Amino acid sequence: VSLGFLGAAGSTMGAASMTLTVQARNLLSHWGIKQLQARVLAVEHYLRDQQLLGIWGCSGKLICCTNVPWNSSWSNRNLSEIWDNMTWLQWDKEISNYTQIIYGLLEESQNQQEKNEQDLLALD
Amino acid sequence: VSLGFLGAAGSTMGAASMTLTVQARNLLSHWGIKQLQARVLAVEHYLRDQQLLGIWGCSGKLICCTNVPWNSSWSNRNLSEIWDNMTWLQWDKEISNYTQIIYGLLEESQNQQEKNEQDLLALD
Amino acid sequence: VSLGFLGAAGSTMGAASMTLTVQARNLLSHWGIKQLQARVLAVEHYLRDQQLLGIWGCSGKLICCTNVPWNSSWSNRNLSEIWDNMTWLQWDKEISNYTQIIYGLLEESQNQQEKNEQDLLALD
Amino acid sequence: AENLWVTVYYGVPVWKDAETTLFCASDAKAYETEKHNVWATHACVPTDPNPQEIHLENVTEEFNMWKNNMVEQMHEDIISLWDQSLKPCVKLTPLCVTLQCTNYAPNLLSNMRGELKQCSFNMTTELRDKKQKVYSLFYRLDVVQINSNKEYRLINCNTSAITQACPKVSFEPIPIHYCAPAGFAILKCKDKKFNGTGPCPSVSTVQCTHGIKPVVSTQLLLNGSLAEEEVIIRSENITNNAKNILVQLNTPVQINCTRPNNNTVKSIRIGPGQAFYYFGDIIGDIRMAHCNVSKATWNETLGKVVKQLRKHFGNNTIIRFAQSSGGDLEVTTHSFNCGGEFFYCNTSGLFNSTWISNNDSIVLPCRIKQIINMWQRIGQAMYAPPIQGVIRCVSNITGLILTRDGGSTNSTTETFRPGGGDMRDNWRSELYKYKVVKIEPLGVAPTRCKRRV
Amino acid sequence: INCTRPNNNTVKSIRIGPGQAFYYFGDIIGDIRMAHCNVSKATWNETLGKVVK
Ligand SMILES: *[C@@H]1O[C@H](CO)[C@@H](O[C@@H]2O[C@H](CO)[C@@H](O[C@@H]3O[C@H](CO[C@H]4O[C@H](CO)[C@@H](O)[C@H](O)[C@@H]4O)[C@@H](O)[C@H](O[C@H]4O[C@H](CO)[C@@H](O)[C@H](O)[C@@H]4O)[C@@H]3O)[C@H](O)[C@H]2NC(C)=O)[C@H](O)[C@H]1NC(C)=O
Ligand SMILES: *[C@@H]1O[C@H](CO)[C@@H](O[C@@H]2O[C@H](CO)[C@@H](O[C@@H]3O[C@H](CO)[C@@H](O)[C@H](O)[C@@H]3O)[C@H](O)[C@H]2NC(C)=O)[C@H](O)[C@H]1NC(C)=O
Ligand SMILES: *[C@@H]1O[C@H](CO)[C@@H](O[C@@H]2O[C@H](CO)[C@@H](O[C@@H]3O[C@H](CO)[C@@H](O)[C@H](O)[C@@H]3O)[C@H](O)[C@H]2NC(C)=O)[C@H](O)[C@H]1NC(C)=O
Ligand SMILES: *[C@@H]1O[C@H](CO)[C@@H](O[C@@H]2O[C@H](CO)[C@@H](O)[C@H](O)[C@H]2NC(C)=O)[C@H](O)[C@H]1NC(C)=O
Ligand SMILES: *[C@@H]1O[C@H](CO)[C@@H](O[C@@H]2O[C@H](CO)[C@@H](O)[C@H](O)[C@H]2NC(C)=O)[C@H](O)[C@H]1NC(C)=O
Ligand SMILES: *[C@@H]1O[C@H](CO)[C@@H](O[C@@H]2O[C@H](CO)[C@@H](O)[C@H](O)[C@H]2NC(C)=O)[C@H](O)[C@H]1NC(C)=O
Ligand SMILES: *[C@@H]1O[C@H](CO)[C@@H](O[C@@H]2O[C@H](CO)[C@@H](O)[C@H](O)[C@H]2NC(C)=O)[C@H](O)[C@H]1NC(C)=O
Ligand SMILES: *[C@@H]1O[C@H](CO)[C@@H](O[C@@H]2O[C@H](CO)[C@@H](O)[C@H](O)[C@H]2NC(C)=O)[C@H](O)[C@H]1NC(C)=O
Ligand SMILES: *[C@@H]1O[C@H](CO)[C@@H](O)[C@H](O)[C@H]1NC(C)=O
Ligand SMILES: *[C@@H]1O[C@H](CO)[C@@H](O)[C@H](O)[C@H]1NC(C)=O
Ligand SMILES: *[C@@H]1O[C@H](CO)[C@@H](O)[C@H](O)[C@H]1NC(C)=O
Ligand SMILES: *[C@@H]1O[C@H](CO)[C@@H](O)[C@H](O)[C@H]1NC(C)=O
Ligand SMILES: *[C@@H]1O[C@H](CO)[C@@H](O)[C@H](O)[C@H]1NC(C)=O
Ligand SMILES: *[C@@H]1O[C@H](CO)[C@@H](O)[C@H](O)[C@H]1NC(C)=O
Ligand SMILES: *[C@@H]1O[C@H](CO)[C@@H](O)[C@H](O)[C@H]1NC(C)=O
Ligand SMILES: *[C@@H]1O[C@H](CO)[C@@H](O)[C@H](O)[C@H]1NC(C)=O
Ligand SMILES: *[C@@H]1O[C@H](CO)[C@@H](O)[C@H](O)[C@H]1NC(C)=O
Ligand SMILES: *[C@@H]1O[C@H](CO)[C@@H](O)[C@H](O)[C@H]1NC(C)=O
Ligand SMILES: *[C@@H]1O[C@H](CO)[C@@H](O)[C@H](O)[C@H]1NC(C)=O
Ligand SMILES: *[C@@H]1O[C@H](CO)[C@@H](O)[C@H](O)[C@H]1NC(C)=O
Ligand SMILES: *[C@@H]1O[C@H](CO)[C@@H](O)[C@H](O)[C@H]1NC(C)=O
Ligand SMILES: *[C@@H]1O[C@H](CO)[C@@H](O)[C@H](O)[C@H]1NC(C)=O
Ligand SMILES: *[C@@H]1O[C@H](CO)[C@@H](O)[C@H](O)[C@H]1NC(C)=O
Ligand SMILES: *[C@@H]1O[C@H](CO)[C@@H](O)[C@H](O)[C@H]1NC(C)=O
Ligand SMILES: *[C@@H]1O[C@H](CO)[C@@H](O)[C@H](O)[C@H]1NC(C)=O
Ligand SMILES: *[C@@H]1O[C@H](CO)[C@@H](O)[C@H](O)[C@H]1NC(C)=O
Ligand SMILES: *[C@@H]1O[C@H](CO)[C@@H](O)[C@H](O)[C@H]1NC(C)=O
Ligand SMILES: *[C@@H]1O[C@H](CO)[C@@H](O)[C@H](O)[C@H]1NC(C)=O
Repeated sequence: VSLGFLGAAGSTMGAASMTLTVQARNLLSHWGIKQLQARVLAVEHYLRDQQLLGIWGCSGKLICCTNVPWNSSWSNRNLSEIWDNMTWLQWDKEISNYTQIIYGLLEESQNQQEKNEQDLLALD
Repeated sequence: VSLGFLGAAGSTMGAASMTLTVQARNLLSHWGIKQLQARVLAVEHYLRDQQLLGIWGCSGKLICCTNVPWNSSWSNRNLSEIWDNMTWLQWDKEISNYTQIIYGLLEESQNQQEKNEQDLLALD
Repeated sequence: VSLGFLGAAGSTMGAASMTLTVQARNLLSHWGIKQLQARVLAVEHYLRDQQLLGIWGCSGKLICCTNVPWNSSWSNRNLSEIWDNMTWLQWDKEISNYTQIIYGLLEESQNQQEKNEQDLLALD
Repeated sequence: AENLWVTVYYGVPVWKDAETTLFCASDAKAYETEKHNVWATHACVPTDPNPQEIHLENVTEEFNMWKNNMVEQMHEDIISLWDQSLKPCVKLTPLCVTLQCTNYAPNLLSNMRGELKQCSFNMTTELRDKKQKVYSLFYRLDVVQINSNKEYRLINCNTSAITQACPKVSFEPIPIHYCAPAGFAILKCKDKKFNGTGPCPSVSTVQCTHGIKPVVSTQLLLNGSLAEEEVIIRSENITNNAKNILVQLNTPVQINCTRPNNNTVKSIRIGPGQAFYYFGDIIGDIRMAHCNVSKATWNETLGKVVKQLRKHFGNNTIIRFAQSSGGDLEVTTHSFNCGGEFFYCNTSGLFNSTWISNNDSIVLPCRIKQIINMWQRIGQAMYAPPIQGVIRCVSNITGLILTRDGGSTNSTTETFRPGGGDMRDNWRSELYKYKVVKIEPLGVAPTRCKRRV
Repeated sequence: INCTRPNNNTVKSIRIGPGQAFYYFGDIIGDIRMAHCNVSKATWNETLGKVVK
């Protein structure tokens, strides 16, 4: 059954992780100027992270992997209970003072090395 | 020779199918507000189906295949004459009361299964 | 060290070629109408060449190769010194009366043939 | 193999110039104090704490002022800013009615033996069938007669309408930054000496420049941004007298300007709902408005500028200064704003010197008006109400404008005098090192190798 | 078609004030012929015979 928009946000990971399409299917769904300010704002937030996803070697892939390993000074919780006993609202506040180190180290790890090796493996 | 914009729309499939680039090359080509309402409308229609194409496992590929087979209750015409004796204007009115079943069944067929198997084949 | 935005524009190719991410990271970073004319202009220039990149078989790949060879009537300088003794400001004025022949011949060389052979190699 | 193929790159720095629109952004505190209302800096997308600046390397560029599109963009919006701040506050047509009067009595008992004109007329009340008698004051620079007590009129009721100033809005300038949208860049080069045009060795880019305070002044730039360690001259076509002369300096000099007579006000009602303010009565002595200046420093910087100015006019020639010529007053005097009023100072006590090639205070007189034909426009005019209290303002003199004379060939020891009367060049004085440009990310070049199918 | 006005004018301008320059009819000098239009006769017959067919 289709649970709907923002459905299992109180649930755990594996329930919420399997249904991710509907967040995109609702994402872009005198009194003329204030309406027009909304549509230019809505197109701005969508188009911003889109290329910020696209710079990370993931163009339209909703779920994708990468190359950089995990520095264990970030978290210490090993594998199982983080997929089984927390929520994303619990997760995102917990790792908040890391993301600026994450995003910059993410992008150059693939899309400097993995294109230069691509320019050297497709070379010969 | 370049036939031009909306060129072979009266022709058949195989003539029209081979030239598809020019529809994209023309797609985004007091009296300030009404001009400005046009450009925000033009960017809205283009950006809408773009991600709706991108959710279907086809990011920038103009022509792409997929996984789901054809339910033969949809059409009965087998292969040859539909590529040889109809137009797209003839085609699109003929299959109109199907598309809502098509689009939803299309997207989860790849981009639920084909990413989860991707998360299991790249697993081991 | 991070050289910064528009950093090595006076330098040579190989220094400038290795750092290309920061040009994208800065690319989208009564008095309400004239501000609003700016944001609709900024979204227009970005979205224009984006699909013009996307039509060339390169969706989100920052650096990508292609199929068409080089007609030697364009330049005569062989390989080494063009990567070693000129700037992009020197380069772009030098090849200016070519680009309309370049772009059209580029796009049909891949994305007519390389999809039709794709529709014939994935056929059998 | 030894054939070469092509590849495509995205986002490589090149630029070719163009022009687009701009926007403004400046706040740190000024909306919180605000005096409840200010001339219209109201939302303006408040600025960033730490601006960005990247030094560049191995780059030259041609630079030309006098052709920048940005100065007309600062010209057009302030005009549209000024009237829009002035329009929805209250109109007055019915004031310019006939009137008769003579001067005030201790006008002859002062240093200022001039013009006060204690005056009176009939004015409509809130009710349409009632008139009333008033008594007020007006300077002779705001009244003129028709050709018995010879009846008078306001200066240009014969040309256009008059609208009074809105009582709570301030006129004091707030620094403003001007910032370019995405896909664009602003270039400034940071050389110390910069003689107007030509190439510049060391450049840099910033999204948006330092603050500019849009002061409205003639013949002397005040609260302007200061130069570097050495005085400079700027022009178009020296030894062709049609244009003007701009000079910027390094040592700022003080100026103090006051208005002694605090001269309390009254207010009646035109009605319905037109609270008109007018000049009341004065109590105390009368001293006309004036300004002081440090004498020896003014000698020092004038001796400083004449050593720099000589290089563009030979070696053994003689330079003499003179006062303004004439015509309208608005090119002659030094006009400016202070505290919401407009002074007109004669400045003849400065440019009175010759120069041979080998603790005192100058008191200059000043006068005030109450009707302004600002921005050289004819078709509207504004009325300013007087303000109580004693006003007093200090500023830095930074930048004077100059104009040559006629004469003959390079022998007869040419002279100078101030003037100008325009406002665009004052913004050209402080936007000298900026220009717009557009990036272009798309590029294409041949590589060595091939592509997998 | 040709259409003219023979009796041109001279005009005057009075000020309503403040700043309302009103314009109005001055005086006329010369003969008086009212406004009219000429038209080619036989062609007008020809197209009217054309349209009725
Ligand atoms: C060039 O640059 C100079 C340097 O800043 C400017 O000179 C200043 O101009 C401002 C604008 O008028 C002056 O501000 C005025 O200050 C007077 C003194 O106020 C002091 O004391 C009060 C307490 O009584 C404090 O609250 C205040 O912060 C000051 O410390 C005031 O009398 C004036 O008050 C008026 O405005 C306020 C608020 O709107 C009202 O409450 C008053 O009733 C009255 O309406 C005014 O605030 C300032 O003193 C000037 N000097 C300096 C050193 O800053 C020039 O204006 C500028 N431009 C030009 C063209 O020269
Ligand atoms: C001063 O104004 C002009 C316009 O920008 C520039 O210089 C002047 O141009 C005129 C017109 O070309 C010159 O006249 C010339 O005279 C010779 C006679 O020898 C004649 O053969 C030419 O055909 C032409 O008519 C004039 O000499 C020249 N200079 C001056 C001083 O008027 C110049 O850009 C401006 N600035 C300066 C500093 O001169
Ligand atoms: C439209 O048709 C009328 C005819 O109905 C034309 O009017 C004719 O115009 C000419 C030119 O002005 C007149 O001739 C003039 O006669 C005087 C007499 O002294 C002479 O001095 C002038 O030099 C000139 O020859 C003519 O009398 C007049 N006829 C009539 C019946 O009005 C008219 O010109 C046509 N065209 C337009 C644009 O009106
Ligand atoms: C409107 O009033 C002004 C008052 O300034 C008139 O200007 C005067 O014009 C006469 C014409 O010779 C001069 O002699 C006076 O010297 C001018 N006055 C001043 C104070 O200089 C002006 O003519 C009037 N009319 C218009 C249409 O502006
Ligand atoms: C601005 O100053 C520069 C710096 O000196 C001047 O450039 C050179 O000046 C010397 C002075 O003898 C000349 O010999 C050179 O020919 C100049 N270099 C050039 C023109 O490339 C420049 O002339 C000054 N320009 C102005 C307008 O004052
Ligand atoms: C500007 O200079 C004048 C001097 O001309 C100063 O005026 C003096 O002020 C004091 C203060 O009461 C008087 O005792 C003197 O008699 C004044 N001198 C004259 C000649 O009138 C004035 O104070 C200076 N400063 C300002 C801000 O105006
Ligand atoms: C500025 O002050 C000077 C100094 O008096 C004034 O110059 C006078 O002008 C009149 C009229 O031309 C002459 O008769 C006087 O001889 C001049 N005085 C001197 C000392 O030469 C000048 O008019 C004033 N300017 C303004 C705009 O008021
Ligand atoms: C109709 O137009 C004519 C144009 O010639 C006007 O006549 C001229 O008016 C000027 C005014 O300065 C005189 O100098 C000419 O001598 C006139 N030319 C003539 C009379 O042939 C004529 O005034 C206009 N008609 C009216 C009614 O004003
Ligand atoms: C709600 O929370 C309880 C807590 O264990 C859980 O068992 C249950 O499955 C949750 N239900 C939904 C619909 O999220
Ligand atoms: C993890 O990050 C810290 C800095 O907080 C660094 O010192 C350490 O070397 C990093 N470890 C790895 C394995 O990257
Ligand atoms: C880590 O492994 C231990 C094994 O003893 C387990 O008890 C614990 O729950 C695990 N932690 C997480 C976050 O899964
Ligand atoms: C964590 O984030 C909060 C957000 O306000 C910040 O105030 C705090 O300093 C951060 N702690 C760090 C960076 O150690
Ligand atoms: C085709 O669709 C019908 C519903 O209209 C369904 O009953 C049938 O099972 C479908 N067949 C296949 C092969 O999917
Ligand atoms: C289906 O195949 C038959 C073979 O007899 C052919 O006659 C018919 O045209 C085909 N239909 C289509 C739609 O190609
Ligand atoms: C087919 O589409 C039309 C469109 O108006 C609709 O009215 C009709 O009911 C549809 N038929 C179906 C769903 O069987
Ligand atoms: C190169 O271009 C010219 C036209 O300018 C053409 O005649 C020639 O055949 C081309 N050569 C190749 C190898 O494509
Ligand atoms: C071409 O090769 C020759 C080899 O002699 C070399 O001297 C020259 O620099 C090369 N040209 C370029 C553009 O690299
Ligand atoms: C090269 O480009 C310039 C750009 O203005 C153009 O004027 C010129 O004709 C071009 N030369 C060619 C196409 O040979
Ligand atoms: C600037 O030019 C010099 C001169 O060849 C060069 O050696 C240097 O690498 C260039 N680039 C810099 C300083 O980034
Ligand atoms: C005001 O109106 C009265 C009414 O008669 C008249 O006597 C008087 O002279 C007028 N005064 C002025 C200054 O117009
Ligand atoms: C001038 O200022 C004094 C300061 O106390 C004030 O009392 C007086 O009313 C003011 N006005 C005059 C003297 O007209
Ligand atoms: C101007 O007034 C200020 C006020 O503090 C004073 O310090 C300065 O000395 C004065 N300058 C002159 C020239 O009077
Ligand atoms: C300025 O000072 C110099 C001395 O450096 C003196 O010769 C000259 O007369 C002075 N001029 C004035 C106007 O004070
Ligand atoms: C004029 O005097 C200055 C002062 O030393 C000198 O540098 C310059 O060379 C002189 N002008 C000429 C043409 O010699
Ligand atoms: C101008 O200079 C002359 C000569 O020094 C002097 O007599 C005259 O008083 C001066 N005028 C002014 C207004 O300073
Ligand atoms: C006037 O110049 C002095 C010199 O440093 C400076 O401190 C002061 O801030 C300047 N005045 C203004 C209003 O900027
Ligand atoms: C109308 O006037 C024009 C003016 O050149 C003339 O050529 C034409 O013959 C006239 N037509 C008639 C019908 O008078
Ligand atoms: C029009 O011309 C026809 C000749 O074709 C003639 O018979 C008829 O009487 C004319 N009518 C008029 C109104 O001139």
